Amino acid sequence: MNSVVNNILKAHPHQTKSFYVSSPKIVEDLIDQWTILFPRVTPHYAVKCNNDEVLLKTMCDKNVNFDCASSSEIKKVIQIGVSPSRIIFAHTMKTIDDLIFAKDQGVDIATFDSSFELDKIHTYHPNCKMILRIRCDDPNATVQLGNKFGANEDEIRHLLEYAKQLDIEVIGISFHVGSGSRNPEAYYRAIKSSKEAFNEAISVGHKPYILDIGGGLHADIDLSTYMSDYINDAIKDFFPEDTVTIVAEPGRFFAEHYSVLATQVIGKRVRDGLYEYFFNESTYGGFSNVIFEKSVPTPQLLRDVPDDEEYVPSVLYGCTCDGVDVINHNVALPELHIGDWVYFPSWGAYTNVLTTSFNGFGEYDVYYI
Amino acid sequence: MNSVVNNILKAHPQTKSFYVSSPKIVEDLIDQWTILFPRVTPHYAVKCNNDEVLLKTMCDKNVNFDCASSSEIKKVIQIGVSPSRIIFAHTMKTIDDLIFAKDQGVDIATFDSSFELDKIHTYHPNCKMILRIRCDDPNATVQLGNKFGANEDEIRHLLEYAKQLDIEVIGISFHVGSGSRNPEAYYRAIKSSKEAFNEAISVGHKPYILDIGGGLHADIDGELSTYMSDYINDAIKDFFPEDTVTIVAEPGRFFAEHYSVLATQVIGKRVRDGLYEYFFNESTYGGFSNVIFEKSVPTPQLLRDVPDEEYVPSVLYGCTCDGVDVINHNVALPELHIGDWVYFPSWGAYTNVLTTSFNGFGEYDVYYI
Ligand SMILES: Cc1ncc(COP(=O)(O)O)c(CNCCCCNC(=N)N)c1O
Ligand SMILES: Cc1ncc(COP(=O)(O)O)c(CNCCCCNC(=N)N)c1O
Repeated sequence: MNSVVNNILKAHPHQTKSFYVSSPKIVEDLIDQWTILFPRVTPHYAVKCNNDEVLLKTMCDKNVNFDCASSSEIKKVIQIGVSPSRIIFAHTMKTIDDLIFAKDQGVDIATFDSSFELDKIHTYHPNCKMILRIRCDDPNATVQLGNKFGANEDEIRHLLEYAKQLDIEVIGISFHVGSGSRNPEAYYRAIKSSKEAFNEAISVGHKPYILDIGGGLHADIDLSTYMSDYINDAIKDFFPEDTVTIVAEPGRFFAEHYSVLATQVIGKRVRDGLYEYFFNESTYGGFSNVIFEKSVPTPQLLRDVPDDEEYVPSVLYGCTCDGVDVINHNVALPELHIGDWVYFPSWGAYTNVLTTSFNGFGEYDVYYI
Repeated sequence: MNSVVNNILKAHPQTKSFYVSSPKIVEDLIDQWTILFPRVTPHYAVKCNNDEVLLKTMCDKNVNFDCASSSEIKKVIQIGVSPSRIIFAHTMKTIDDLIFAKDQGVDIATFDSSFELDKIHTYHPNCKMILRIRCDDPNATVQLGNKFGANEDEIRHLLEYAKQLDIEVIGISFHVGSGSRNPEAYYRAIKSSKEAFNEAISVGHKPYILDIGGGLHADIDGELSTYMSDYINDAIKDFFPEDTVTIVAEPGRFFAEHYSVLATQVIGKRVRDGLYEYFFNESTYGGFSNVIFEKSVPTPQLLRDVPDEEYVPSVLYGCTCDGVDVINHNVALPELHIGDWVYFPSWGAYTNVLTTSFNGFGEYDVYYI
């Protein structure tokens, strides 16, 4: 990667904007790994994590399906050439106009966690196949989702009965333990709770057949099987039947390693032995994960330094006016100079999708390799 | 405002959330600025709200501009504003933005580092420089001191370095922090600015500008409070009484805050054990980033008329799949229904400028009144 980025810089000597270097082949290999790690689980890629059109086309061609959060994401996927039959509208709160659009296009599998959402379905998309999302938290997940989404255990039966009353077909149960989960027991407990909800749905008179284990998984490479082995044990313990279809909604598993982000030192200040640098990127650009996921990322220098190069205490600032916009508060690095380029590895998940134009910055290029 | 917004809805039988923006309000505030600060020329901080009608209103009312980047300079230049009315008030500017500023005739900028002076000498040697010193309001909403502004112990060195490079230092600036209600902070900052001003004279510069930065609110109770302006003017009298000194400021929120209201619709609802949870077609990743970055706890105004009606405990959620995305965790309101519109007053400062398209949301309209 150090070589590739350096070659891009030499081939494009007038490069000024920060730039993503994205590799479809990385994602292809990871899709193949998913197939091996989770042989029973059909991935519905969470478009919200990274909606890069080459990434989505790569997914499409590898027979990966899609989790869309809005009508805009549905449109993106359809424009790639994917059948709307391959989309789960996996957001429990959908606008009436988005529901009408989904019905029209052929997106007819969606999630819910409220009676009012069932009312909307009844009126606007009456034959949409529904998946009840239940709350099952991983308390150690990086981004918590439980307060806002998912039915509590005590309303499961009521919601299923209400769906039955409105002639709404409930076809399965989903959960999301939280974004950025490394807790295998959380998935085990979630899958157990899902079987209990599945059994309530059957009791009410539904004929469910889908388990949706949501997202949260990292592709941790040292590729580790701690998460997958235990998830598969839970699938075996609670959903052994070949009549059940299992799906997932991974975002970061595929998107994380898709891209690196290259950025240039544009300003510098050295005070009492502390080396402060300003980059043509920011927490309002590609680095929102510093704010929302507590990321503390270390860059790779593109300039070669000797093995014995002295590291100095460094502060990596974003380019905006704001004091909150600090990429890394403290990191030991070789001394950098205005004009040096660095890159941040594994910068494809919840990075480019969260860009703003705050302060008039936020621009970037994308190179595919 | 309630009838105005209802009128827009009746006139546009409208799906997206929308800003209702009033140039008159800003024109009136400009007239008030001239009364509150008769000696201070405002350079509006474009970053706060870059709406084109707002910028044109500023232009026509003889207000100047504080631009943070080349993109922002472009926005101002393209509406016919003389480059002489722009200060490039960012202490860390890319070489290519300086090149651009030089091309456009933007010939005044701030700095707080020796490396910045190196860049100026090489790329914009005619640029007149304003030294930004660090002077904090510890009670300001958004702190800036950590990241920007020269420390007291380096002021003389920085001025001597500019002199060695044949760079003209024409003044001193500070920013106590964004969202300041501490008059003492400004008094001390202006006192410190006069000390720096005298150091500049001692070194051989001929400074003539004091730039008091931004931070101020237009706090109204239909009369604007002078709690800040009176003491700022007192400090000006004490430390910069000379008519040979030009005083400027870089206000953002003072003019932008009250420029707009943001209307948004209830798109989802869930009532659980007496708690009323609502989902809106807006989010903290759309126009409500101030909930995250400024710890805003905004209360909406209902557009539907209610009888002098029981209030219930309500939670206002944003439309994204993130658990962080909560507009207001707890607010007492009359019961709302899917389809109800509400609006949020004084929603013009750091609101529309910070929109993302995360989850495929973030779209909005703008109506001018
Ligand atoms: C329904 C659904 N499916 C799949 C995923 C996928 O989760 P992942 O960890 O990528 O596999 C998510 C992500 N939940 C909001 C995550 C916000 C993260 N916000 C942020 N600013 N980084 C989701 O809501
Ligand atoms: C040089 C300069 N001038 C004027 C202003 C104007 O400040 P105001 O309070 O609007 O008058 C600012 C705002 N400082 C970064 C503001 C980040 C706020 N961030 C956020 N997420 N809201 C600034 O940096």
